[PDB]
Amino acid sequence: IAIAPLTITLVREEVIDFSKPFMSLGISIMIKKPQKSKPGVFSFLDPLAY
Amino acid sequence: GECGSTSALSLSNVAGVFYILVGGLGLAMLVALIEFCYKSR
Repeated sequence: IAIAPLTITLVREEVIDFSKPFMSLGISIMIKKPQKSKPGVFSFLDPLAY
Repeated sequence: GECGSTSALSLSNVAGVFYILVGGLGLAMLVALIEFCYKSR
């Protein structure tokens, strides 16, 4: 028996049996986390230039 | 396509007022002082 995070596909069904899905998933999109922390001091004089 | 298809921050785009009006400062200052030294003269 094989128990693993295995995707169920037709070609995989066509050769062996899969149980009912215990976990439903979809395609995901992974990007970075761009973090721009709000300045405390310089954010005051921020807009034009010092 | 290779040529594709915000928070602007002004630095000196507005500085043009300076070398003209700021110049007018010493302008009217000098001209005035000339009028004064002429009057007292």
